[PDB]
Amino acid sequence: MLSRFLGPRYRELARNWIPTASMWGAVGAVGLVWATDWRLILDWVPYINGKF
Amino acid sequence: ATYAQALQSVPETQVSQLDNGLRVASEQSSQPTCTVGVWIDAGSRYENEKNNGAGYFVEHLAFKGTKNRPGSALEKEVESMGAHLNAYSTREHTAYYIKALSKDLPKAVELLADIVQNCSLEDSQIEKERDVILQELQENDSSMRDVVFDYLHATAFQGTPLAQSVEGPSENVRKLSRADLTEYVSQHYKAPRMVLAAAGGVEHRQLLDLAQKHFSSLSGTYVEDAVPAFTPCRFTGSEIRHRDDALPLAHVAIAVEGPGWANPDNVPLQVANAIIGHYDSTYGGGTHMSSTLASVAATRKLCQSFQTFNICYAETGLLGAHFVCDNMSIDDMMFFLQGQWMRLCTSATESEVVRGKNILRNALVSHLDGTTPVCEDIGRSLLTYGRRIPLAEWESRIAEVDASVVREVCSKYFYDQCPAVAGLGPIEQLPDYNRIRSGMFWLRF
Amino acid sequence: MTNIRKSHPLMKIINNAFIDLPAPSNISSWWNFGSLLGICLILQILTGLFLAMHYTSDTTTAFSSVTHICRDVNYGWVIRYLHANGASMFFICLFIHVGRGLYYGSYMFLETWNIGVVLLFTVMATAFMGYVLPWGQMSFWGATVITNLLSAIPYIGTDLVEWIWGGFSVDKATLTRFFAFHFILPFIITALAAVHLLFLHETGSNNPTGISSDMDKIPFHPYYTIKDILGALFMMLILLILVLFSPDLLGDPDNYTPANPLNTPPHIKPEWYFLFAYAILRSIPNKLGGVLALVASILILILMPMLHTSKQRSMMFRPLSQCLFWMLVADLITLTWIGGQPVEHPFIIIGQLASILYFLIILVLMPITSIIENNLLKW
Amino acid sequence: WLEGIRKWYYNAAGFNKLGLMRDDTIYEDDDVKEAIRRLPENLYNDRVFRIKRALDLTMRQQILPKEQWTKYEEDKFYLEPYLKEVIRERKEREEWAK
Amino acid sequence: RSFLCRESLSGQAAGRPLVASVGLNVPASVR
Amino acid sequence: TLTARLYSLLFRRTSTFALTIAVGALFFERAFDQGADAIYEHINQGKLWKHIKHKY
Ligand code: HEM
Ligand code: HEM
Repeated sequence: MLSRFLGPRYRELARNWIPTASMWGAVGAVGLVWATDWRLILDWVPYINGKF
Repeated sequence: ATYAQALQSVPETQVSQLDNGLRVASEQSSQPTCTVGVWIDAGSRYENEKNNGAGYFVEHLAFKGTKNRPGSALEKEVESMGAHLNAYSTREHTAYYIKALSKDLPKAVELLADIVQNCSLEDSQIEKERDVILQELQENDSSMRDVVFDYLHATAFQGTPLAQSVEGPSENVRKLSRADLTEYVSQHYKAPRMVLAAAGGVEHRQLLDLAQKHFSSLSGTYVEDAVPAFTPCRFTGSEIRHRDDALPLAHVAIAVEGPGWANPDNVPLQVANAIIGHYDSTYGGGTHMSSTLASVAATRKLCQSFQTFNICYAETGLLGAHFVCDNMSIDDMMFFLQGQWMRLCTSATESEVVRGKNILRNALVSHLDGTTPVCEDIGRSLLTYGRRIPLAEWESRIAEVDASVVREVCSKYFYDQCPAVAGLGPIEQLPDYNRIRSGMFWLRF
Repeated sequence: MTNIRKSHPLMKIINNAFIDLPAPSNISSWWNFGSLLGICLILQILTGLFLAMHYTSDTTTAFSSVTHICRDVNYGWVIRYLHANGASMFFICLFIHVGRGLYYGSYMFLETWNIGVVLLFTVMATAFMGYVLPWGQMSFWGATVITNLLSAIPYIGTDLVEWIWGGFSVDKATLTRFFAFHFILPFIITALAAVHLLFLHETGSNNPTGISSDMDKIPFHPYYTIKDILGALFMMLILLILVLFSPDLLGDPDNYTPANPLNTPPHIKPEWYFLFAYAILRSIPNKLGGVLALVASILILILMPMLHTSKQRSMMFRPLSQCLFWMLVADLITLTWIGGQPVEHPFIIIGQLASILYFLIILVLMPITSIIENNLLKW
Repeated sequence: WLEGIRKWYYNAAGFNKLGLMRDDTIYEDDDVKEAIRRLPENLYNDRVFRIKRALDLTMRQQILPKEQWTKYEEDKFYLEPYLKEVIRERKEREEWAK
Repeated sequence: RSFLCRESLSGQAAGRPLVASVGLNVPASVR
Repeated sequence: TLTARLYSLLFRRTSTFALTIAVGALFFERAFDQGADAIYEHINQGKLWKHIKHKY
């Protein structure tokens, strides 16, 4: 577990899934911002800050 | 002597061409035997609806009789020298090859000239041959792999000549008379679309002068002006299910539109295919087989035999898999098999790519063993590619591909593409087409 | 013809559940508590309904309504104190069940263990929300303190506590929401318990010895139905002793006082079953550290399958681990005793030491002891 | 000495009291189940009888008389030769996946 | 796979002793 | 085609699909709220509080 998952093929799989996982995290961040109506972030995007 | 050094030796495929256009190509290595045959560019894809099956009739009646050689005298001469004369006809190419000794080359070329130029096409022999072809259709009805592949082509290339069966519907075979066959011979068996290929103890100069003195009468003129043109086909992602619950096993073949003959993406894709590999119940590798799907199938006794194909025509081709398994195994494989493709489209590793490269190299080298497979290679490559690709070029293109290339090409051809499922037999658990198309993409990605 | 018990789908589920379920013949009495929990749950629900049929959920008429239950409703005091003491019995059985899971290595059944942890979370939440309903001094001030703890959450803390409060303090809105959640939650607990049993049945129960009991199995019906019936009768005896003879034994007298927001009790404490965590949060000085230790004190049960290192599943054949486990139990009782006691020397030091020792045993001493254990058996 | 403490712990463990051989007490993970399946028939039958008798004894909460307890030097390691091979095979598979 | 003509039956009469063959990557074959 | 470019630029990946949906909802909420509020105020012009705050 501490070494079975630490392998060159496993590291390559991590690199393969870095874009997908990272932009999934971006998906989650943007969804959280939209759902909570986070003003601290939404105050900067144009045409959306007019809502407040 | 290393792999690269042995690869270079590779006696060349010296290629020439007469005035008519019949390309002459030979390959001398050592043997006292030689395979000599012509690879015409006929086939089912050049046959219209009314005359479909003409090529099969012509191939059937080729050896029966000629004008110069009255009949069974042809077979007597072929057997008296020990030659194993054979022929075949796919959807694209039709070929006859005398497979005999080197010393019998002058007579062997003469025999092929008679078959491919002066065919009696006798009406009586046509009528006797008519029943045989109908019998052969009843033969092929039993063979489940052949019928499932015919269903594949019918449901994938629907509305195009490619979807037509090579043998033809069992209605044209009962109406094709001498007139249709003679038109087929005089309109497809033309010198430009012919490759006189020989391999073994054959001299290129000898093959050239034999061709000059025999096949000179071949013409390239297309009657008044009727020139059959190559017609692009339309891969129509569809499905067909001939459900017959009395059959023991359920042959299921699923494919998507792969590349054409000339497309370089063939070299990476085969590697990807080699990663999935092929399995049969009588293998013995079992759970330890490198291929993920092979190990899964052997561990759980899922299927009886799955194998991947790379059917490749001129402008398009089929790419996928064909598995034979019991009734309560069809769905699971269609989950695992697709689970492989998407993984290959998203998580290809260096190790499996190296394995696929080695498998492809071994397949290419092993298939090119013996005079007849070399003759096959020359005849097919001079038509599909326009030249015979040397093994060194194959090695270079294989060395080019890597994990990134495999992932890119699989995403280009496999990911989110409508398949062409075609089943047969006790296909109940067979997932609905919407389920298959949904499985053609991965929500994590 | 087919047997209705094994053919009717409802009777089929019942049959596979507790009629012909292959159970080990050597499971000790400690397994009975499982059934007791369910039994307690059922009893609780019944009593809860008969309490919800005479209890208003308004600040003005909450406490008085409860008195009307005790003083006016025919056989009302019995239902009220049955609920109050059945909560304590529920938590006694819950703690004994968790101890049994720790001891005999039943946490190796991963899905059942996690579902049990979720059930534990839900049960403590439900009991806390229930204690607020009588609207005594203890209920009001305990709810105030507990929800004020959530203000330690970074960024979204004050908003969260104001939101849960439904205002700016514990008031009518909070009381009504607590009543509604206390009503609905036990049904969620019932569903989760059904899922717990479902996950358990795919692997079968674990015997005290740890070894697979597949060779020695008995039908559940003729033996364990009557065994759990006897266990239920004994638990009923204890619970009825509590209800009929000392109904307010495990109850703070300060609860029998209208919730006045202008006067704090001289001592503020939760119910007994909540003290073991409460004292833990008392140990950590930092406000957010208290909340983190509070949640960890229960969430650490998740790490039990991973922290296991002994080659043997159970603990019958691990004397050193047994001393460690009983040290942990004694430490838990120490924390429970300390939590009720006011914060003052020496209880500050003893509580800090108790919490430190609890975590040390759970994460460090037990795996190290198991690793030492393996070497002594040539593995 | 170390062997003295090993023998003392063997006595204090308790599974010697139920006539239980050491390897009978091991937890059954995938490696252990595969190892048990790999056992020869006689060893498997003896193991299952020992486990069943121990389960009986624990259900009735009794132990066999002093004489019929497995001793320290009569406690053979029958599962270990197969368990080590199974572990080696698993490690080889992981190293190939490495 | 049935046969009901001379052409299909042609080549089905074995004239050499049977030689079984099974591989590790190639399916079993007989002749 | 514009649709084909939109697909094999921003629709093929389901995660890119989710990101597109998230940003599209972010902008659509504002656009739809503005449009609907403007329409509703237009229908009842002079009959809402916001149209008479200036008087008082
Ligand atoms: C809502 C309260 C709960 C109910 C009604 C409940 C119900 C049951 C029942 C009836 C059993 C079978 C009898 C037994 O072995 O005890 C059981 C087994 C089990 N429960 Fe629970 N349970 C509850 C809470 C918990 C908790 C808090 C945990 C621990 C996190 C847990 C973990 C387990 C485990 C591990 C088993 C298997 C024990 C074994 O097989 O020996 N349960 N549960
Ligand atoms: C999970 C099981 C349950 C537990 C552990 C539980 C726990 C409690 C506790 C500790 C109290 C405080 C008793 C007091 O201070 O006198 C209480 C009160 C109450 N519970 Fe529950 N309860 C449960 C289920 C239910 C259910 C299902 C209902 C609704 C049907 C309910 C309705 C009430 C009511 C109305 C009160 C206020 C009466 C009172 O406090 O005496 N309870 N509950």
